[PDB]
Amino acid sequence: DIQMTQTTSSLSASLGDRVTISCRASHDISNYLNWYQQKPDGTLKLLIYYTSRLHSGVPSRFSGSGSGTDYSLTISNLEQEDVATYFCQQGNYLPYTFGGGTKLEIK
Amino acid sequence: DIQMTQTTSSLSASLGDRVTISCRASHDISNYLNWYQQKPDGTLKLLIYYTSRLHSGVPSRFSGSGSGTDYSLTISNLEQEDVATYFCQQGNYLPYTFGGGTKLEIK
Amino acid sequence: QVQLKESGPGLVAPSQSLSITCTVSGFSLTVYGVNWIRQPPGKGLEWLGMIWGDGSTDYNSALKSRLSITKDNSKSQVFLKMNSLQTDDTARYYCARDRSYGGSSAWFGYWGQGTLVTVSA
Amino acid sequence: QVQLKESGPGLVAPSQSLSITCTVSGFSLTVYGVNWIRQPPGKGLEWLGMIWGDGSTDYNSALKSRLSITKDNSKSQVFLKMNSLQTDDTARYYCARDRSYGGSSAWFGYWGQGTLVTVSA
Amino acid sequence: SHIDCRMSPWSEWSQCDPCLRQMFRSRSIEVFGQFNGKRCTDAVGDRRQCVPTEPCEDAEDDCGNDFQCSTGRCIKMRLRCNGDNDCGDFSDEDDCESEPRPPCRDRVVEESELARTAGYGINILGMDPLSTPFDNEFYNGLCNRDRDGNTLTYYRRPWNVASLIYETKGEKNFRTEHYEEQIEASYSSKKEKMFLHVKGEIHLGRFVMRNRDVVLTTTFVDDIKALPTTYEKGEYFAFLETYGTHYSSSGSLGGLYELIYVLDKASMKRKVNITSENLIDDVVSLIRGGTRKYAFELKEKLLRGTVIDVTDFVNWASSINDAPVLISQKLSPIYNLVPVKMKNAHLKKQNLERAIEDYINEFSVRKCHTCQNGGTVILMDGKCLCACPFKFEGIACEISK
Amino acid sequence: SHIDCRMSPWSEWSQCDPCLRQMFRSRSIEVFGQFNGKRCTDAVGDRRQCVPTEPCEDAEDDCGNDFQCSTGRCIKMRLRCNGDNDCGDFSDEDDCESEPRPPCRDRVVEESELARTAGYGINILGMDPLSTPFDNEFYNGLCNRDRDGNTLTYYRRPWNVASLIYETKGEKNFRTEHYEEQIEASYSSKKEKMFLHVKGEIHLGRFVMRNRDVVLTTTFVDDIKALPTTYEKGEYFAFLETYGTHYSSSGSLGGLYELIYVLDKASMKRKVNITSENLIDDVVSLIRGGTRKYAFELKEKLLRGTVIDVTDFVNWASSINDAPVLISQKLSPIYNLVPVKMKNAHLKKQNLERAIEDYINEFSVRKCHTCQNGGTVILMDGKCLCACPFKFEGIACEISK
Amino acid sequence: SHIDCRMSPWSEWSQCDPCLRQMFRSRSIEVFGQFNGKRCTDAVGDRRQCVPTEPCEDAEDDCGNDFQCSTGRCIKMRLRCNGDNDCGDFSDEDDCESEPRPPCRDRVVEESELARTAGYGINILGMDPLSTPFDNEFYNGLCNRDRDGNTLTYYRRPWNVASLIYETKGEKNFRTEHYEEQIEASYSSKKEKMFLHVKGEIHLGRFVMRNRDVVLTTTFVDDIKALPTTYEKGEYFAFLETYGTHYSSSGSLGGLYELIYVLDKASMKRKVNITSENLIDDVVSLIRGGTRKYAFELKEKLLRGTVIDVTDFVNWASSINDAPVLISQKLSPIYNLVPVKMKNAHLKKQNLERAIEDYINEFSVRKCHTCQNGGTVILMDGKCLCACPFKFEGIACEISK
Ligand SMILES: *[C@@H]1O[C@H](CO)[C@@H](O)[C@H](O)[C@H]1NC(C)=O
Ligand SMILES: *[C@@H]1O[C@H](CO)[C@@H](O)[C@H](O)[C@H]1NC(C)=O
Ligand SMILES: *[C@@H]1O[C@H](CO)[C@@H](O)[C@H](O)[C@H]1NC(C)=O
Ligand SMILES: [Ca+2]
Ligand SMILES: [Ca+2]
Ligand SMILES: [Ca+2]
Repeated sequence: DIQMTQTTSSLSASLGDRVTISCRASHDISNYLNWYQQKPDGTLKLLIYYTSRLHSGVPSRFSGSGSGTDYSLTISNLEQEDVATYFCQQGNYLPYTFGGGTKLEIK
Repeated sequence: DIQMTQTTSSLSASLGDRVTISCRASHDISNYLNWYQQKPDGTLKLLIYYTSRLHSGVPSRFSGSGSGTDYSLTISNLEQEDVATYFCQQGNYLPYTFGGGTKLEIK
Repeated sequence: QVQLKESGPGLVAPSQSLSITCTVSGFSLTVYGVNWIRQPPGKGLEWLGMIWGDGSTDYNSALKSRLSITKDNSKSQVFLKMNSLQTDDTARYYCARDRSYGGSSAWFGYWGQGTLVTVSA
Repeated sequence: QVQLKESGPGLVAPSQSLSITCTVSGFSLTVYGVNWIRQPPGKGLEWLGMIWGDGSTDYNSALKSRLSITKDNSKSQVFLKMNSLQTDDTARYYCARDRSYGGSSAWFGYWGQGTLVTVSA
Repeated sequence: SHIDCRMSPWSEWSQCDPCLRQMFRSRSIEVFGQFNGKRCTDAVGDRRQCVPTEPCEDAEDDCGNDFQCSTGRCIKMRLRCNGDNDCGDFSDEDDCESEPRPPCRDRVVEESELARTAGYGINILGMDPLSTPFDNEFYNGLCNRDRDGNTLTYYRRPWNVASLIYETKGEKNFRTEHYEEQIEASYSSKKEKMFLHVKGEIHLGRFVMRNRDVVLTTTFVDDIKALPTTYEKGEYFAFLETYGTHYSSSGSLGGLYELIYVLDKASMKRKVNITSENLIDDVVSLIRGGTRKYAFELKEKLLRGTVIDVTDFVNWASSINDAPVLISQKLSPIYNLVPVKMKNAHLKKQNLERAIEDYINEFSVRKCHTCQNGGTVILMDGKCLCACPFKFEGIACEISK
Repeated sequence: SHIDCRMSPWSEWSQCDPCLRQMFRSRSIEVFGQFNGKRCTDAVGDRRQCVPTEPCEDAEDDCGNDFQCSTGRCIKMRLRCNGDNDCGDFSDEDDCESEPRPPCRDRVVEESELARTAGYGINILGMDPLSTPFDNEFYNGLCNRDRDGNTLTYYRRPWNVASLIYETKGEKNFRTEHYEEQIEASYSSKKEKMFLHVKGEIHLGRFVMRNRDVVLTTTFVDDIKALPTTYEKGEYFAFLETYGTHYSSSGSLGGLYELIYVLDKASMKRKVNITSENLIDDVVSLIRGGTRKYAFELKEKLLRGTVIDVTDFVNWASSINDAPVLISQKLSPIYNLVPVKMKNAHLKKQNLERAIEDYINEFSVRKCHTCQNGGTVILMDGKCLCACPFKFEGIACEISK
Repeated sequence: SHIDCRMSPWSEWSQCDPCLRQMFRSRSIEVFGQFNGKRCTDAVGDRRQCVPTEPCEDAEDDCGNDFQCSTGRCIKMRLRCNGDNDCGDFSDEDDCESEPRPPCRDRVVEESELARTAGYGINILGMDPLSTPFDNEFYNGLCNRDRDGNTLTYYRRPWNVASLIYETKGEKNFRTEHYEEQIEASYSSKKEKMFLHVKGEIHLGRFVMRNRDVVLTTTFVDDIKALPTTYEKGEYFAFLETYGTHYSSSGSLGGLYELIYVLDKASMKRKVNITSENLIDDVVSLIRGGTRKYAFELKEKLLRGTVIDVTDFVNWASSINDAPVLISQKLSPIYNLVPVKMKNAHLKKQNLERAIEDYINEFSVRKCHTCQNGGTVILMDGKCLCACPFKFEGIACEISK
């Protein structure tokens, strides 16, 4: 029942530029955060778990870190493949709650 | 019956200002005080218990202090989601008694 | 996931009993106590009574002879019975959980939703 | 390789029951569990429940009364049944996998394709 | 035949505990192995980790005007700097401003080792002493003492002990019986029986513990606090195994010994000359306490029955002073020691009572299948066994010879 | 068969005590375990924390013109600075300005260890002595002394003891009996019995305590002051267990010993020669007081029954000086010591009296089930048991052989 | 007739483990070798490297606020720098800023060798003790101690040990029986049997381990973590052979000895003078524990059956202190020690329970064919064999003489 909040819902950037996505929690989840990527046609994929580790099969450019109630995800060298929607999730208390989602386009 | 008095029935301030609400007890309650927040349509929520302890799920803007007989609840960096009436209740001798209630407004 | 729901008659005669039900969720009543609190309009709160997880009941000094609290831990339901009502009993009735199993200095962490009961005059 | 499919009936009446059978392959179900997630259109994800490796299960409090999940590891598929239907219950339904058979903080590793269900008369 | 252990089906899982983050279930035992059967494994509980729904928010009253030790125990402010350790880890002596004030005020005393272990925890089944749950290094700023006659030395008395008297006394006993029957008429018959019993006790001291306002060691309070709120049989059974079910509120100390000897004879002559001669002997000796040198020599001398000197008896009685044992107890239930000022203390006490009652009900010899020819049933590590008399030498006391 | 321990249902909770912040309830015991039954747990109380309605206003009147010790005990101003400790922790000796004035005026006196521990509390069931409730280090500015002839030393007398007489005296008793009956007519029969009893006592001194204006230790006054005002069986039973029910207003000190011998014989002849011969012996020895070297030597020398030298008697006699025991008592109730100047002291006295009567009523041998064939019933730690004569060796004294 | 070992066909291959990169299969044994047959090789498992389908992704929750040892073991921050090793390799002591703070704080304690090996692992078949799974060098920042009466030295007590009591006690026993029947009518008959039994024990101490929050060595935890997630009979059997099936939660230490003597005579004469004389002797001795000089001498003296002096018994009792054994046990299942905070720990517990059932069910003498004329069957390394009585000396106990 932890309420996950993401400030922004849209962002625009050019190729070769870095951006950052922030997600904030109500309670303290003890570094239990995950980041997903929902490209069109409903393909969902796991990017980052435990707020710092990188899933096998994810490009190394993706990076994210944080502690307490504030976490961030950093996208460096933005490429047209990374045009999708990124959510956050907590796992420390039941039931698991997702995020609002930020649309990242190229403009 | 312990009588607790909240002198300021109303208070008006602006965003980003520090506000302090004072609640004074009759007897000596031995550091047993609690603060409740009531948004409109009758929602209640415990913020501070034991006169300095944040309840789980409460942001860090709220903080309390005081000892012996005089207590105060301090709100820092006021926002638009902090417009409510705050109560003080003791829990040392039954029956438990609540304060008058101070309604915070923004100008 | 701790939550409480309340159900009331809504309309009672100026000399007719009450029957209020506060069902709990997310926890068992065997290791927690429940308090009843009412808020008259234009005024502050008022603590009315309490029942322990054990089965013991505490009541406020003024309404001792009128109140009655009952528990059914099988169905996780709490009852309130008040008799010989007056016109001043019109308030918003909450039920809130106790700090512990009962018998100590307490704070009410989790509240209900609120039920208004009006006594016809 | 790990792959999942959902099948499904697609369209149902606004008062009947839904039934979805998620078929997994590439991992035995005895040592893993499968979750269920729905995404309302133009909205974020929402968790519904999970079935453990040994047959235990957990449900969401929001819709716990009208939800059921069944498993059959010999046939390697998981069933989902909801008794009641409303126009709000229109979303895309996924089946996922945890890092273990259950009982610890989890991150959903491999995702299924997910089918669209619309309910109307 | 042979009887194998059989165990009951599991119960239902509990809900997730917000603080332990575990769930529990339990089962029961029906039959112990007997007659070269399989003994029971005694795994009567189970645990599995879960994900709680609510955060663990646990709070207890602060000391207030009292000092807060670094181990969590509240002590009085006047004990901030003196000659004794009260927090249990010398947490209060590390901030002594000036002018230490010992409570005894230059008096010469000694720390008695006899009183440092008083209050042994005792399992109701087997009566095995365990480590004491009390903390006897706490003095509460007093200089209570008492004198020992043999050494003219004053021993300081801890807080929890309410009485400690050094006394000299001894006991002895020697009972013998002899019966003899002779029947003849040819025909003949002769009978002879003889019983012996020697037993003696040596007493060293006696202590009385307190009831209200006790101070327990930190580890005991930590293990009490870890108990689940609801009733789980496995966890409370484990606590009762670790710490026993009752504790010695008072007792005596010293040493003792025993000797039991039984003689049997029989005969019968007929006249076809049929003559039979039956002889059955059994000697038992025991000894507890003292030093490992004199005691075993005295034990071996007692077994022969030859006349021996008093000097070895005196040597052993004198050596009892350095290695005493526990000869008498007065059991009191373990749930009386639960601290009053604690979250849900009464629920813990009720559950501990129920768990003691269930522990007594289980592991009971009464469930063992009866033996034959008046044999005695003994329970030993979840396996029933029969003890047979002189004439019968069977496994189930069925072979007569 | 077998009887298990059974207890009565619980009573109703009382109101919350405004100072203790507790409520109490109690139950009773109906039957003790007997014949391999379950012994009683003796849980006759219950307590649980509550919330008071009114704040606890607890106070006692201050000394006034008297000095106020740090422990609360009022002493006179003339005792502010002298040669003795009256506060119990040398609270009055910390401000001696100048010109000390010892009370005994340089005379050579010694602290008597005999009178330093006088006034033992005695439990009525079992007669086990406990620690004295009085504080025997208070002298009230007096130098009363007394002479011991053996050492020609003068020993100071504390305030609480009203008499201290050192005296030497000895006693003895030696009774033997012998019977022999012979009946024959064929027929024959021979019977014979023999009884021994030796006992002698050594007296060292005798003391008498005071009645009016006595001084008790701080801890006893604090334990009294924490008692609930109303009548709660559990808490007052705990007080009785901690401090006993009576205290010795006068007594003696020294040592004693005993020796008890029983012989029994029988025969019966018929004529088919049927002959029977039964021989039964029983010897008991006991000794209390003295030093653990000579005492146990004499205990052993007594058993063999040979004639011994007087030197060991003299050696034990001279060593009795260093470890005396309590041979004779004269009990007084403990509620007579409740201070007059205390809140609701009379109610505490009434409650203590009723609780002592109730404690006598329970734990009584009268509820134990009777034995068979003239057995003797003894209650020991909540479990009735039977004692059998020489002829019967059954558990219930019913098997004859 | 001779019987050879035969084993069942292989099972079906398992799937490929993503991290172990191996697959497993197993079989079963049908008959053990008997009567000069082929013994079983007891090869019940098989494995082979494979290629996984998914990458090996294994991670566990970090310590968090607690310190991370170099071996992975999470310990509290307060134990970072003191006088003791907690990480197991002094990994926390290499960053001591200054002023190390021992927990004992100038007390004199010694490392007890008796309590350093407490908690031996025990295989249920054959009752052979193994190495202890526990780590008894971890003290958790406490200085609990205890005194040994014989040496008057205080020994420190490890964290895992919940009881440590030094006590002196011993036992002895001597039972002998003799029967003799003579029947005659010419004709003759003689029967005679003689049985002896001598056994004694020496006690040295007793220990009790813990149940909740125990600390194990890293090797046990790593051997646990290498198990397959699913159920593979071979791997769990190998684990159970390596670490046994049970662990000693409580036991005693000391030494003991025994002696058994059986004598038989027979005669039967008829008159054609037919005369027969059968004579049977049996002498057995045993001795465990102590030092190899006094103990062997005592075993040699005792075997002759001559009366020996007490000094050898005393010397051997003294040497028992330097080489003890495990005389009493209390077995608990091995799966109770699986740490809770681990991936699929409950699966490992269930699988180890099933594996112990399978391990007990197999390797059982119940599959061995019965012997003849009351023979006793013993299993030895996959080869059944028969034990025969006095009169019969055949391989299968079939030759009568
Ligand atoms: C108990 O066991 C002993 C051991 O031999 C036996 O002699 C006795 O008859 C059994 N039963 C009783 C009631 O003592
Ligand atoms: C009481 O028990 C003793 C046991 O020694 C016995 O001698 C006596 O006869 C019994 N009965 C009475 C009335 O003393
Ligand atoms: C068991 O084996 C022993 C081996 O010495 C043998 O004496 C005995 O006869 C066998 N059978 C039985 C029933 O004890
Ligand atoms: Ca101190
Ligand atoms: Ca003075
Ligand atoms: Ca360290």
